[PDB]
Amino acid sequence: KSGTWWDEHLSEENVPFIKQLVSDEDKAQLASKLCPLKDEPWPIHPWEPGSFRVGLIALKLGMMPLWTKDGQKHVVTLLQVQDCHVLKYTSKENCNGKMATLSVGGKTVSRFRKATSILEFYRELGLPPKQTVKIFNITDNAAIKPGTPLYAAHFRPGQYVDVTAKTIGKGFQGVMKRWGFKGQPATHGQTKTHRRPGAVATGDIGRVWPGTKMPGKMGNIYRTEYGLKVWRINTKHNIIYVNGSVPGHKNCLVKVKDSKLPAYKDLGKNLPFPTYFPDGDEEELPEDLYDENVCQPGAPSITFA
Amino acid sequence: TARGTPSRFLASVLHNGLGRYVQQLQRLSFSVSRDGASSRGAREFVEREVIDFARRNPGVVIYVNSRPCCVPRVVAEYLNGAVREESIHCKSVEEISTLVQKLADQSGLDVIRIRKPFHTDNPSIQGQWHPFTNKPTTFRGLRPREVQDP
Amino acid sequence: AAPKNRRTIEVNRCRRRNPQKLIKVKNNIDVCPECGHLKQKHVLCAYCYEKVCKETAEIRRQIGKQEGGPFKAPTIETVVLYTGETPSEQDQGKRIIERDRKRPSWFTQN
Amino acid sequence: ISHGRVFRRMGLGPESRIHLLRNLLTGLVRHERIEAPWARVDEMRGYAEKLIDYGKLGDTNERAMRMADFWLTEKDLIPKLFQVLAPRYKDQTGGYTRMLQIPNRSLDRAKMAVIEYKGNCLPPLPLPRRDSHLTLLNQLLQGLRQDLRQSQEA
Amino acid sequence: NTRHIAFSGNKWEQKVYSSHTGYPGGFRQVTAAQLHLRDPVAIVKLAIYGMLPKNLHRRTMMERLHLFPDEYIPEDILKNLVEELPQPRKIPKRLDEYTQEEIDAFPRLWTPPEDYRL
Amino acid sequence: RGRIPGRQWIGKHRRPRFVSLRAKQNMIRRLEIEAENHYWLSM
RNA sequence: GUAAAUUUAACUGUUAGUCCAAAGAGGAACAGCUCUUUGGACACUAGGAAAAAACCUUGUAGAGAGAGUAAAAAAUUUAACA
RNA sequence: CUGAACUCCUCACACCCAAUUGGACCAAUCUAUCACCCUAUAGAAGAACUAAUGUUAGUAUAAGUAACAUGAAAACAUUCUC
RNA sequence: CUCUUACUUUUAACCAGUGAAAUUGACCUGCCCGUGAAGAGGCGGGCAUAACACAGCAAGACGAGAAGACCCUAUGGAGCUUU
RNA sequence: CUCGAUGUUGGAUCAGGACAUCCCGAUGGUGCAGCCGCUAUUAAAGGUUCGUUUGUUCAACGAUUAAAGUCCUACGUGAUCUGAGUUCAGACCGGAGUAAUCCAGGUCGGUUUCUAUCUACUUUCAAAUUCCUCCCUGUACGAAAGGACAAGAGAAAUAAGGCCUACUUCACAAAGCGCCUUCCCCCGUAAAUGAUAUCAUCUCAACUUAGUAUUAUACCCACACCCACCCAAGAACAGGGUUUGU
Ligand SMILES: [K+]
Ligand SMILES: [K+]
Ligand SMILES: [K+]
Ligand SMILES: [K+]
Ligand SMILES: [K+]
Ligand SMILES: [K+]
Ligand SMILES: [K+]
Ligand SMILES: [K+]
Ligand SMILES: [Mg+2]
Ligand SMILES: [Mg+2]
Ligand SMILES: [Mg+2]
Ligand SMILES: [Mg+2]
Ligand SMILES: [Mg+2]
Ligand SMILES: [Mg+2]
Ligand SMILES: [Mg+2]
Ligand SMILES: [Mg+2]
Ligand SMILES: [Mg+2]
Ligand SMILES: [Mg+2]
Ligand SMILES: [Mg+2]
Ligand SMILES: [Mg+2]
Ligand SMILES: [Mg+2]
Ligand SMILES: [Mg+2]
Ligand SMILES: [Mg+2]
Ligand SMILES: [Mg+2]
Ligand SMILES: [Mg+2]
Ligand SMILES: [Mg+2]
Ligand SMILES: [Mg+2]
Ligand SMILES: [Mg+2]
Ligand SMILES: [Mg+2]
Ligand SMILES: [Mg+2]
Ligand SMILES: [Mg+2]
Ligand SMILES: [Mg+2]
Ligand SMILES: [Mg+2]
Ligand SMILES: [Mg+2]
Ligand SMILES: [Mg+2]
Ligand SMILES: [Mg+2]
Ligand SMILES: [Mg+2]
Ligand SMILES: [Mg+2]
Ligand SMILES: [Mg+2]
Ligand SMILES: [Mg+2]
Ligand SMILES: [Mg+2]
Ligand SMILES: [Mg+2]
Ligand SMILES: [Mg+2]
Ligand SMILES: [Mg+2]
Ligand SMILES: [Mg+2]
Ligand SMILES: [Mg+2]
Ligand SMILES: [Mg+2]
Ligand SMILES: [Mg+2]
Ligand SMILES: [Zn+2]
Repeated sequence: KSGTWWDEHLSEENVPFIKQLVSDEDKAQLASKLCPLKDEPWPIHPWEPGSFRVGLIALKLGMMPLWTKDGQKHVVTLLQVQDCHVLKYTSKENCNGKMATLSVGGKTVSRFRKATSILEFYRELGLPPKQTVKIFNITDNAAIKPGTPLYAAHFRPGQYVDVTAKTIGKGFQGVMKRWGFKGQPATHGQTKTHRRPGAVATGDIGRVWPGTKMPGKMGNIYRTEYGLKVWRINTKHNIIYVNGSVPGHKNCLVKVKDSKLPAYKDLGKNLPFPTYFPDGDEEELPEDLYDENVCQPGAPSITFA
Repeated sequence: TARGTPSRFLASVLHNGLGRYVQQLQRLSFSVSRDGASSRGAREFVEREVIDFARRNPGVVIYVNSRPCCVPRVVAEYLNGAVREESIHCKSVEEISTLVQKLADQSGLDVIRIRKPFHTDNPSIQGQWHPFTNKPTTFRGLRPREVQDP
Repeated sequence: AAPKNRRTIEVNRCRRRNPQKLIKVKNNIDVCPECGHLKQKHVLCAYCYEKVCKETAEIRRQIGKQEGGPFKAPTIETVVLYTGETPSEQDQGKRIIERDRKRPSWFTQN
Repeated sequence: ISHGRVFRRMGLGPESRIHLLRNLLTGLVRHERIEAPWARVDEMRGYAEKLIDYGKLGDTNERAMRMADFWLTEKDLIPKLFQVLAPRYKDQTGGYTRMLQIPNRSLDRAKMAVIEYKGNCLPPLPLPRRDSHLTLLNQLLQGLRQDLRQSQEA
Repeated sequence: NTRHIAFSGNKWEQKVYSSHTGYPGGFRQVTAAQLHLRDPVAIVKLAIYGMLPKNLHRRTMMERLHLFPDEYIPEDILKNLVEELPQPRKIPKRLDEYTQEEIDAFPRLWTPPEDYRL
Repeated sequence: RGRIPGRQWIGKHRRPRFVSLRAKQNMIRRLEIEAENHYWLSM
């Protein structure tokens, strides 16, 4: 009835052995999935208007500046795809939703810290457990066989993506920091009233309206940034350079999807469909893909002639 | 009030009155005082009334006990085992006669709220109503919107 | 602000006896193998720790008598020697603290 | 908000915090084992590790001598640091101290820890020991290990 | 067949269902026509809910109500059915549904002019 | 909305009361009784 | 047709009034306003008018797992033209 | 058709108005005489408390809340910090 | 101040010890409209609705506190002034 | 209704609501050429400035703006704040009175308590409004003067939501003064075909178009390792990591 953990009863000799054993199994399992197209892939249909393909899960490496050919400076966020695989596929009818969904998980984690039901799910899948699992709505033609890895080249420079992540958590906060309230004067007689809400309602109603802005927990919630341009792709390290900043702290997992904004509808005609298969790819992609307007690091210094 | 007290259903003792009527009062125990104004009416009841009352009720054994007491009492016991004690303190001879006659006529069941003013073990002769009592039957017992011989 | 009405014992029992207010059962208690007294898994046994502290204090009191004053920390290593023992080869050049008792079985000479 | 704030708020402010930690560190150098509130020992442990590194620079390094002069309030301990403690750890690159939680303090139920410099002459603490290799689970794993090593050599 | 209910008069345009989310500005008013296209069972459900007694049994009674917008009924629901209730409204026949016997039985009431273009 | 000023059934502005069908029939029923009373008091 | 009335004897409390209908006065043919007058109701019960002192029905007191009633529900839909 | 405490039905009947007024009973206490497991007839009177921001005492609620306290290590010798 | 931000101490929050005060008819203590001694958590019509802590907030409970000090009244007082 | 108390102006803070609309949208009429206007219908999503004197709400004035709307909410809101004014006890001036003392007068000064028991509420998860610039164009219009609309492109402000590469306050981090993202709709009328009424008639006639969204999709979605440790998670609790438990 007392709780236990994985190495509680292990001896000095067995702890290193177990760590090495489980570590090697994880690496071997990841290496066995590197050839999706030689392992009975599902049908690869052509892209059609109205088709929605799967997205990725990436990690927020940090922020970096790049310069366009006109000389403007744009700061970008580095998003690295780490151990991203398709986990589960649910048909349109069974999802209970308008479209079929594809579950994707990224970032490998320790098996010792996962639940039994989760562990046995990954055992039949033949993959190590993932820190985060996200559900992507897709069309029938875009279905991918579970266990297929996904890379950063799935996204190509010049397209727009939507990034969703949990924001930085600031805990319980006052109305000034949380809601941008003006507060009260510092001097001129103010008595213990500088950062207080003030009046929260009118006298007649005799109650506080639901949804009233009050002190409370701030941050640590899911937010989406829409219409972020993909400036550059690094195929060697699988890092998607995206315009602007994304929600959440660096080293957090983010959900990357094709942009939903109406202006960017039906721009996937030239994008990999259903995804990018590096093994299938006839000609290996260059280590860096650049948008036409980006100043590449080795390009000559800008001249306005 | 009804919610603040117990209740029972109307009933009888051993189906009394069905085959024959049996008086349920079984014993009466009087406790009078030779001296004492409280028992004046009880002493006069023992002189002229108790003897004639016993002649009419040969199935009730009456025990008259004369002893010093401030409150004379009559204790009635019934065949079902119920025991009832009623004070006759300062009651007139006529008042006591009425009380004693009432005790003779009671069954001995608890004098509490009776849920229904009637009782029956055979409430239905033609069959108690059920949801199908007045529903017609259909050919082959087919349900609404049911394809037969598919 | 003052209470508008007395709070009933019924309301108070709900607050006071909420499972959040109750003491939680500890599942990390175990028997110390050395001494048999109870201990928590992540905490040193109180019985064994006290035993070590009592011997540590006796040695420190002896160190005091040898130093015989404040600001007299030695510039050499120290060894504790018990009745019936003599300095080893690796105990030469070290301050010797002598204890008038037999070496405790749990205090292995190193 | 205290994201990435690595130091605790102690004592009466920043200066008092250093002085509180310095007294703890001075006691440790003299006695080589002390007990104090868990949080304070955890804070002081980092300084106790770095002090040895300064001691390893030697008594001729003027910067090391100034550091030791500040942190050791009892000047007889400065020779001990350079000539006793630092030579003892000559062959180690770190891990000079061990910190263990002890039962809560009686008076105020404060969480408590014992800290000591490894290699001292004091009676050894009842250190936690991992299960024997001869236990049922460990023997079953030894079999699995033996089996995996034999299959690799083949 | 709750999707095929019929209102008399202009109730499709005039009858309004009012709700409030509870937030400031949360008052919502939709016509029966708008509600019907959004939720094909809401109208019948709301009519029943308002007719049931306003007590704690009401929501229990609602669990025994099974509304389906079309003829499709789950097989389990179909197997337990006992009796179908007669439709309260008699559906009037369209002019194209009358048999020639019925048309012939109704007399011609007037004689149109032979030279009228019609 | 739809408030009646002050108290409902008094004062200048009042809640309108309408005459139902059965209220009319009730009055006519008693008018018939009194009409007959007139007759039997005439002789 | 009815059963009260006056007188004798001995006393207390009430003497800060509300709405409704009606006849008027004041105000502004305002007031849930103010002032008199005739009557009613209320300040006592029950039913009704949605909740309801003042509108309507109805009063004399208990029990009943009977019955006949009183007052008692709001109706209405519209512009052609020589 | 439904629908009152109106009316009828079986049995019973002093048993639904503030101030005020008339009347019938009565708890406990003491005294006279009875009674003698707690009474009777009378004579008396500090003779009856859901309410006076009542008086005294007990214990609740607010509440285990507001608030309050001991510089550090150590051999308890001593030393250190301020 | 535009327009606020960061840090330290206090308080704070959690653990341990000790342990008050005003307040309190009873409470099994929702929202909207309407009603009403005329501004309803408690009435009518609707809607909402498993139970139970901790931390915040100050719109309401015509919140607590002081038998309103303003105003009027009492054949109620007192101070001062005076032809 | 309230005097065994329902705290009295203006401001600060945060605002909820009505539309009888100040700006932005859509329309009919004009003594509407155009640009500006006037007037009415429809529209309450969004917005509706900063200063000088004054206690002021107002008012006047300065500079702007697409516009600086009207009202209700205990003349919203003091258990959130402010106390210049009004309206106690002191004092002066003019005036009244024999005096005490007084006057809608002016003037200087003058203590704003509460530890939250109950109700309510504490991330409406996420579609954006507006000005200006270039261009159309010196075109349509007009005697001339003057001078657009629609589409197209760019750049800003505000609002909402995020972030730290640089700059700045700063420095394992939090921030703005910095940077990044931001997507539907408005129903007033204007027109055909065509009856009652064999023309005509946009029709509370049957009907046809401008003319309409099941507002869209998006977000969220597994769970007895869990004693302990760490944490960009956090008041506690919860949450993430430990394959980083000498
Ligand atoms: K009225
Ligand atoms: K009525
Ligand atoms: K700062
Ligand atoms: K409040
Ligand atoms: K008052
Ligand atoms: K001023
Ligand atoms: K309450
Ligand atoms: K016409
Ligand atoms: Mg945080
Ligand atoms: Mg400020
Ligand atoms: Mg103050
Ligand atoms: Mg202040
Ligand atoms: Mg009213
Ligand atoms: Mg009089
Ligand atoms: Mg009046
Ligand atoms: Mg009836
Ligand atoms: Mg009667
Ligand atoms: Mg009677
Ligand atoms: Mg008696
Ligand atoms: Mg007596
Ligand atoms: Mg008395
Ligand atoms: Mg009492
Ligand atoms: Mg009292
Ligand atoms: Mg409290
Ligand atoms: Mg405190
Ligand atoms: Mg202190
Ligand atoms: Mg607090
Ligand atoms: Mg405490
Ligand atoms: Mg009170
Ligand atoms: Mg109300
Ligand atoms: Mg609370
Ligand atoms: Mg507060
Ligand atoms: Mg109340
Ligand atoms: Mg109050
Ligand atoms: Mg008073
Ligand atoms: Mg006098
Ligand atoms: Mg009061
Ligand atoms: Mg507003
Ligand atoms: Mg309008
Ligand atoms: Mg106000
Ligand atoms: Mg205050
Ligand atoms: Mg207030
Ligand atoms: Mg002032
Ligand atoms: Mg003067
Ligand atoms: Mg002043
Ligand atoms: Mg243009
Ligand atoms: Mg035409
Ligand atoms: Mg025609
Ligand atoms: Zn032990």
